Amino acid sequence: AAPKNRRSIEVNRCRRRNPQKLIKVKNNIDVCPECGHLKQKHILCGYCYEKVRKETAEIRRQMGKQEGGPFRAPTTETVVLYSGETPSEQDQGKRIIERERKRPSWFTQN
Amino acid sequence: HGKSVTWWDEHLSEENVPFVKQPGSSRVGLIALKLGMMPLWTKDGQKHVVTLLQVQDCHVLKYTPKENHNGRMAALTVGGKTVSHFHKSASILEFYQELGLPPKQKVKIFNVTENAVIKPGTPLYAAHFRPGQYVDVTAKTIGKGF
Amino acid sequence: SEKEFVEHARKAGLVIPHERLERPIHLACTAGIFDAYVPPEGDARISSLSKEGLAQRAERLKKNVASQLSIRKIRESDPNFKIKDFPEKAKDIFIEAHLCLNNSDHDRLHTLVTENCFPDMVWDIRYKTVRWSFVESLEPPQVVQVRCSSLMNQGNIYGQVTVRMHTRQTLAIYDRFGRLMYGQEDVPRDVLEYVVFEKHLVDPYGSWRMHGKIIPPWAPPKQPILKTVMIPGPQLKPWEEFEEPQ
Amino acid sequence: ISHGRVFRRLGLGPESRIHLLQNLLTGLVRHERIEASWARVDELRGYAEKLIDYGKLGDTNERAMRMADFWLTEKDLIPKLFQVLAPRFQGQNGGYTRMLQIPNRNEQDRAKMAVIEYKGNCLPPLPLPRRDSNLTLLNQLLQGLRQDQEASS
Amino acid sequence: SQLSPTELIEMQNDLFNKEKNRQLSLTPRTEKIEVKHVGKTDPGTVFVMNKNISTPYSCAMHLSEWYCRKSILALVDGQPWDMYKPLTKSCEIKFLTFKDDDPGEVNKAYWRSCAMMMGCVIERAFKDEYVVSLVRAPEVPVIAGAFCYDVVLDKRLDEWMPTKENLHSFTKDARALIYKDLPFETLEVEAKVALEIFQHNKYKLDFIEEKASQNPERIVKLHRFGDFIDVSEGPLIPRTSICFQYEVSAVHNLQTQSSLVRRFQGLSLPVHLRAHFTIWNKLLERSRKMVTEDK
Amino acid sequence: ISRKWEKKNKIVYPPQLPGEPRRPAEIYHCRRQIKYSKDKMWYLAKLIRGMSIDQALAQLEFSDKKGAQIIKEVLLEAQDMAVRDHNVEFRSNLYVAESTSGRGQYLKRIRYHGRGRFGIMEKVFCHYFVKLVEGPPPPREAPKTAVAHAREYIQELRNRTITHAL
Ligand SMILES: [Mg+2]
Ligand SMILES: [Mg+2]
Ligand SMILES: [Mg+2]
Ligand SMILES: [Mg+2]
Ligand SMILES: [Mg+2]
Ligand SMILES: [Zn+2]
Repeated sequence: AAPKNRRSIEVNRCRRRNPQKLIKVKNNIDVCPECGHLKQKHILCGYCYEKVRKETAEIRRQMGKQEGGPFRAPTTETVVLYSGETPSEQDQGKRIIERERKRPSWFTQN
Repeated sequence: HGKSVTWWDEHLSEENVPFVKQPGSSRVGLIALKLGMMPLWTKDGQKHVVTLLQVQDCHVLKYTPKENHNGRMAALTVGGKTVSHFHKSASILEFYQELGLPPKQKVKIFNVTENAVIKPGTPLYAAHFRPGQYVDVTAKTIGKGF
Repeated sequence: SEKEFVEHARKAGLVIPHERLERPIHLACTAGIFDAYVPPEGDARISSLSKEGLAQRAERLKKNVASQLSIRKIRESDPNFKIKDFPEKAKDIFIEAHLCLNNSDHDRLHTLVTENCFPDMVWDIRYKTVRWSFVESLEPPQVVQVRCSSLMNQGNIYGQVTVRMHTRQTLAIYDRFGRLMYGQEDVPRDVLEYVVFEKHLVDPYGSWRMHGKIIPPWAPPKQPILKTVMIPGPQLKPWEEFEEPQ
Repeated sequence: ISHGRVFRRLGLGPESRIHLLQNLLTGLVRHERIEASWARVDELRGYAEKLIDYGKLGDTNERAMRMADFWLTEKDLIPKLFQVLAPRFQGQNGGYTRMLQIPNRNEQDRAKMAVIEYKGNCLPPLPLPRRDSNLTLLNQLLQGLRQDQEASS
Repeated sequence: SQLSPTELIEMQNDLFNKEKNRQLSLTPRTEKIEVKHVGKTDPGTVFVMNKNISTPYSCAMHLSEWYCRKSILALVDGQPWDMYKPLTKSCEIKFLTFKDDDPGEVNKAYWRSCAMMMGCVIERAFKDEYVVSLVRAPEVPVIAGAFCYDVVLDKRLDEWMPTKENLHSFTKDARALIYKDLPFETLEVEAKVALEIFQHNKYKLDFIEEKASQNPERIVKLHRFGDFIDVSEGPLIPRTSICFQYEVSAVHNLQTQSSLVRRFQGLSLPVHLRAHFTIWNKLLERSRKMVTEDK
Repeated sequence: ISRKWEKKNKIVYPPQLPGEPRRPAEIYHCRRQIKYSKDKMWYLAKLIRGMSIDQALAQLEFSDKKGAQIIKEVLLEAQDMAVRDHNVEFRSNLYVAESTSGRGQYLKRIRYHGRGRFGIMEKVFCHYFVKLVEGPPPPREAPKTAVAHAREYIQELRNRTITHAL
């Protein structure tokens, strides 16, 4: 179908400035207690998850460095230690992931 | 003041969440829960189908007089099954706090003659209906959308 | 349909066009100051004594060898030059340059101060409004020292006279929105400067110009600003942890 | 009408949906923590929960062996499951996995993201939403009520 | 003496502005003090404040409005200060909200703030023909259900007991006090000046004597919001509008051989930590009971 | 083209006499030739009108539009301009007084349809303008109460005169 008359700018303003087509405000914005950045209340902090993701990428790269095959997987459990740490007696019998940087404040020993 | 939104489970800690968790007259009708369907058989051999309506929590809530509601018959307010305190509205919890009962799901109005009035806050049971009678059933049907 | 945008402005400097100038750039004044005068550290206490400081400045005037050689070079290049009448001209050039800075007239300031001096006194202050007044001079100015160097590429001689002045000034800097920013108008604050002046000697016109401004290393700090200032810390990428030095 | 439907439409059909969720489950078993779209991870959570229950049935169970053979498409992960994941999950009944909502992707799609992981993995912990401490005002005021209730019994 | 309630408030207001102008004239020049930020979120930030003019609220305005809305107390070294109390020396600063793992000082400051607020309600909610003598704000910790203020009332008033309508009237003009926005101001006042401020109220003069006995410099802390001047040791909250829910729960009698005091007890909850209606009613049911802790 | 928003920052007012109220700062900033669309840009400009700069950046952080990042960068650089080049202490004490979007220079292309036909395809470029004023944000106007409506309508009746009278 073809339009019969040109829509005027008054009707166009009424259509395009109507509150259902406007961007609604978000009231769930909160400050992160750890880093002081911004996050939503039901969503993890992007800054903290970027830290966790980069450390996870470093761990995964260094454990892929130790194993030279794509089809070889560990039979036993994996533990990770940083510089200046030794494997515990309960951690023996598990494969060892050594990293040169110091252990983070957020990451515990366990 | 750009006040942020809040709920009941925001500021509560794990030690306190289970602490918080711990001839021409007409009769009064009921609010029940449709459980399911069953077969039934009669002594002449025929088979009918019965729908199961379970009353769980039925209480009369408030009484509206004859001259203030319709001018012919008074109004009795009946609530349904019991729901949570935290997801209802402030005025609803205030009026149920004055009434004395936990929050109900659905609230309905019954047209009742003045000789059948019931004092508010009174529970009701399925023995309100006797075996062998005819009833009218009102509900929101199965919504099939657009 | 086939049409594209133009005018993407960029500044690209290369060695070849800067070498291929048919006419070299002529600098009317040199860039750096040749030697920085180191004053005795008790000059805040000798300045309150009349006969000690004047005679001691005169003794450093008359006992220096290279300074007197440069002064002899200045009289030999240009006659009718006097050391004694020079501090009056230096004080008048200082007063007129600061008054032209008050009036925001740039052509008279081009005649007075030099190319190295001009952006340092224009760059931050031009978007602001200032009112400067000269009220007193507690001590008459001292010609501290005179230097020259002969650039043999063209035979150019630049005569620099470092002059010390103890000056009473009333300085106010106003914001472009009109509000007061730096200092009051009615306070006669005592200040000391070691201003180096310069004159090109080969130039037949060769106006006496203000070259540089020297503050003593032990000088008192300037008056505090009215506006409150935050210095933020280092911006941190996520896989870098903060370290606190001691 | 979508009444009583628990499986959402994904991929190019039911077979493509099963194959994509198989790929996601293989990646989750191999790496113990993966991020994807919210709906795919939400569908993946039930498969990852029942895969641990099938691994609990033992190495000698033929039905579980063929289930793991089909679902774990990389063949090294079946000994990895039966000798890592099943012995590690013994006590708890259904608390195998964690699902969290990641913020939107920095690509132009702005899709809604979720991360899925197993308990006890050898990875740095995610920034979990921590509750308020018990020294907070409302918690202390409610501990006062708890103390008066304990004093009333 | 013959002093109307308008003229007496005018008298403490005039003397407070005089003493404030004396402290303003005590600092002739603006001096730059270097404050380090030792907060966990933003370390290494260097602030350059004015001596005895700039406040930690003005410090937080340099960072963000998030710190201005959330921050309630400020630790300079190991001692908490008010958010509007001016800084004195070059130091290090940290901010505490309700949200932090150790919010105890903030909870105490909020608690004493509501005690002073209820004092403001009571000392203006009665007739001029009777006399209202405010005693003090006894510090019971947050584990109790209600904050309490001790009031000495008239000798002919001791018979009747205030009812639910009176308590909701106290709640109503308390919320009217919340609705208008008044900052909290803190000033260090010499003991004889505090005696001149408090004038007739002998319990207040005794409280100033007791608090100045513990300090060798004979100083006390005076806090002012709106037009009421009240004494409280330690810090308070910055703003009036931090309170969301306020209620004057219950009153109680306490008799000594020399005096009969009324203990006014109430419950409040902030904008940050507002609770559900049911939780608020349970806490209000708790707060009706007696609270007895002085030492 | 026209460039006046950049020129508006060069206006120097005369100094204020003592005793006068302190004049608030006004910071004019703009960014030209943004790839985003004019009306879609206008929606984001309408979102942040009258809000303070911190909550404006808070909303534009989590807005999913492409121009949200552009206005976020513009607001940060405008705040940076305000904190150094102007004498604005309390960098969080700014609000967005005026934010609007104009249209830039458009490029024409051919959009092919079929049956040998074609349509002209308009490459859309837009400008963004922002004005930051030092001071607290103005309070949002409440709707008129029934007392206010009664006051105006009784005043309207009291302003009645007898028409075509003498
Ligand atoms: Mg439906
Ligand atoms: Mg699809
Ligand atoms: Mg063709
Ligand atoms: Mg056309
Ligand atoms: Mg077109
Ligand atoms: Zn974070």
